[PDB]
Amino acid sequence: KNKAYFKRFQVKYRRRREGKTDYHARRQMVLQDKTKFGSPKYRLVVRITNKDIIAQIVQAKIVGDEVVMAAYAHELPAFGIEHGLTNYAAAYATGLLLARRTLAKLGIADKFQGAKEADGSYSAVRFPFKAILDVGLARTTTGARVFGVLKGAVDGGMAVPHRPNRFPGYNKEKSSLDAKVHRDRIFGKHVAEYLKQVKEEASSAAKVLPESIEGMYKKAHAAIRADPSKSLPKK
Amino acid sequence: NHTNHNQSSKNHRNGIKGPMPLHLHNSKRGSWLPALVNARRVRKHNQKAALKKRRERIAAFAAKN
Amino acid sequence: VHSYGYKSGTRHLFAKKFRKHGAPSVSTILTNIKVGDYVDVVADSAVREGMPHKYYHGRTGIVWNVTPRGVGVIINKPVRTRTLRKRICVRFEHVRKSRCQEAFKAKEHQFQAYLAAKKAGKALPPLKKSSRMGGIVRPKNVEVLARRV
Amino acid sequence: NPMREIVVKKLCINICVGESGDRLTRASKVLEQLCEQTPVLSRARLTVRTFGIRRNEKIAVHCTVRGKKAEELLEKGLKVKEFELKSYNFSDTGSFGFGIDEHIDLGIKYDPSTGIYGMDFYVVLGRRGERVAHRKRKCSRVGHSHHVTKEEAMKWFEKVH
RNA sequence: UCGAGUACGACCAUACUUGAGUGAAAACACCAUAUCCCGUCCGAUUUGUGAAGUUAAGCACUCAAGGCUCAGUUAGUACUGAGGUCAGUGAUGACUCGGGAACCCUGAGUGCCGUACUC
RNA sequence: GCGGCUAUCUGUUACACGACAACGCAGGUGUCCUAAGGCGAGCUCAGUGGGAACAAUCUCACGUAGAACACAAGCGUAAAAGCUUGCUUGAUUAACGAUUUCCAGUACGAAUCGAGACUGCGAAAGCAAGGCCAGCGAUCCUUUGCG
RNA sequence: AUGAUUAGAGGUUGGUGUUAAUAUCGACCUAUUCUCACUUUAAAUGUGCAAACAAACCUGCCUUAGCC
Ligand SMILES: [Mg+2]
Ligand SMILES: [Mg+2]
Ligand SMILES: [Mg+2]
Ligand SMILES: [Mg+2]
Ligand SMILES: [Mg+2]
Ligand SMILES: [Mg+2]
Ligand SMILES: [Mg+2]
Ligand SMILES: [Mg+2]
Repeated sequence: KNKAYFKRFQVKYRRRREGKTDYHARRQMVLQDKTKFGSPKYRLVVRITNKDIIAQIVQAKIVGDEVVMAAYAHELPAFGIEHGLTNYAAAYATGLLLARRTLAKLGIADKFQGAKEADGSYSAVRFPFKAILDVGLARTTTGARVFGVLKGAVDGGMAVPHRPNRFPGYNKEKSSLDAKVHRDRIFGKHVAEYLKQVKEEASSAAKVLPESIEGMYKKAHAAIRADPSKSLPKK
Repeated sequence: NHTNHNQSSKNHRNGIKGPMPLHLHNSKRGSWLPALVNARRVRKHNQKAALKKRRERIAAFAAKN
Repeated sequence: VHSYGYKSGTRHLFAKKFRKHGAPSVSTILTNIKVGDYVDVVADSAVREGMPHKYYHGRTGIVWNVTPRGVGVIINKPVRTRTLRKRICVRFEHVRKSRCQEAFKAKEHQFQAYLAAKKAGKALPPLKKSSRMGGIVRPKNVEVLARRV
Repeated sequence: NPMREIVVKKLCINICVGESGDRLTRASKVLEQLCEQTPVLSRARLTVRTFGIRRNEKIAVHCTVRGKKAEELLEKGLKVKEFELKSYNFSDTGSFGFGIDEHIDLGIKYDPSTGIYGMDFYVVLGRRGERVAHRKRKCSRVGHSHHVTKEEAMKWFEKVH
């Protein structure tokens, strides 16, 4: 400063100077061929935070990005265990919980069968409702909750395109339908190896049954396809 | 010896003719194919319609005359 | 005539303006163009891939072609004794949707809606009043003028 | 008071030996157990070359240690040098370190096949809240106006020592 | 439960950055941990996984300065299109018919709104 | 007349569209790169302000480009277009379709928007038909490919 | 501001004329300064466009290319 510097200093884009949005990724996602004249491009902008996660389907409008059908992991606990919030499977949980209510908002009942309920190694997408995935600045290390919500959505009637090259089951050749199906539902041996023997040493995720934690989600999956509204009890 | 003198007054003798309007040489050609390949097929139908619309005319204009 | 390249004598022309540099807008990426509307071909730098020749910078003209990411614009060019409708091919970021008709877009929108209101409509709400006429004006401060030095 | 306290971030003991070859042939190996994390190299751009190093040549045998394992290895930079060096080493931000020309001065052993190198346990203290000044997502300022300073340094310099 | 809270944004400094103040619910936030995918030479960064905790940073709210924005000047000034069988000097100078600044300084204030949720 | 430059590139000339001349000024070119191409990610440069056995580098500040970008110059770019790494050949065939600049609206040269494959890099949207824009060549003949 | 161009008021970095005390001119440090090419959507003059019977409507076709 001081002086003639903040005279010719250009302030950077308001989100960028302090915030999230990446205006070289922002401008490449919302961008669309000028032929398709105002054809709707819905994103799948998902944001993982520390305590919770945030996923909503957005189309950019000149008035400002117009969010439609937001779906969080603070509304699935009104139908789930609420013991794991940032769980990889909790990502998958809101993945279809977001994927469902859009089709219930789009009146789309035909493709509303979605995909198979069981975890799939991989599915190839196009006819169905389509969107593109926005991680933001969350990185793309193989396996991520921005990607459980991806596959959580795609397996739930979304046509969010993806390859398996970056799935937790993916390895140097292909995507392990065993190494994924666990994490997508539960891999509770992360508690039956340390947190089960927590009392077996000295003083110290209580109330948790590692014998039902896997099924504690398979209850929620098939319920979402029945109860999309599934709003947390208000008032 | 470059001069440019007398040239602006030469261009304005016989006038700087205005451009042709858009309905002149509006050949949507060399443009983007997936548009003109559709603006083609819709011209074929609209011609089968233009020919058909004249077929009833004359035949309506015959019996109803 | 030593240099006459495709980008000659254009330091200040393609240079970005002061304290406004960098990436193009998200409006300019979210614009919507048809075959036929008017566009201001304002070649901005910082994209440097699809800029038109210098000449076609303050120029506006019909969009005869909208490819996926290139707008085709016809532009009148007074060559010597005739104008050519040039057919330039630029990308979208070098393009504004040209206002140049809001002058009567917004005029006949309310001008007819009140001519209709004046012809048939429902009622005729009184409009802008007269401008230039006489008047017995009452002053509010007298003055004179001689000099100031 | 809970998060107002200082704790050394990292003690990245830096060796700056000359050009590579049989000069750095045992440096990294006897430095693979002082911290248990593999030592690093340093591709030089300046490389004054009066010591020998040229452009892109292994000269400075870098390392990096942090966390509790560095806090304990700090009890060696606080073992030799009478556990206190000159207070003229406190950085503008509150960094300080020790170091000796004797590598075997520690529980190390100056084995015959290796030259007599050493280490420089240049550590840098700092309170909790530095993981906000550098974040790949959702960055901010350094969190200015509450940090370690050349006065708060000499506080924890001899508090935890 | 009401204003705002996150995350998405559109204008892009009135929004910037400074010294602080301020944070009542939530909610971000740092935070715990290598028990897994993970890639960290590093649990820094991120990326598995949750809540002992904490407003210490962060962040929004307050004042209150460069800078920025709006205006008052600056100033009908400089400059300028046009016109003299204008005046001298080949220096622009005034005039007439018009256009008409800027830097500065005295100011004003120091963001605004738009979709979903949540209370 | 020697001397020097005709094909070209940037600034300037050049006068706020464009155009605009001078053995007019200042500089560059007839190349160089399997990466100095492509893409994705990570990172942020010149400088500085202080700090550490050795003593540069690891330290963190503040840093609107004061660097880098194969080169001349000018534009341009800061979660990059620069730096590091990764994986790669889109530097390919292009049904070439149109256009721009030079223009006579003729080539050429270089560019721009496309299409069809086949592709690479990306989780993806998208990005790539070289390295932006100087770096190049008719008839005939020779020559190879093409069936 | 990229640069200046620079001396006038005096005080980190070199050599040096001095008796740890002193300057000395450069670099610097400052409030400046002087008058220029580089700066700013900063003129006048310019120039690109558009401006009434399909440019708006109230409607209805057809292939639907786009998008579910
Ligand atoms: Mg170049
Ligand atoms: Mg250069
Ligand atoms: Mg590129
Ligand atoms: Mg040419
Ligand atoms: Mg050609
Ligand atoms: Mg070339
Ligand atoms: Mg490219
Ligand atoms: Mg005219």
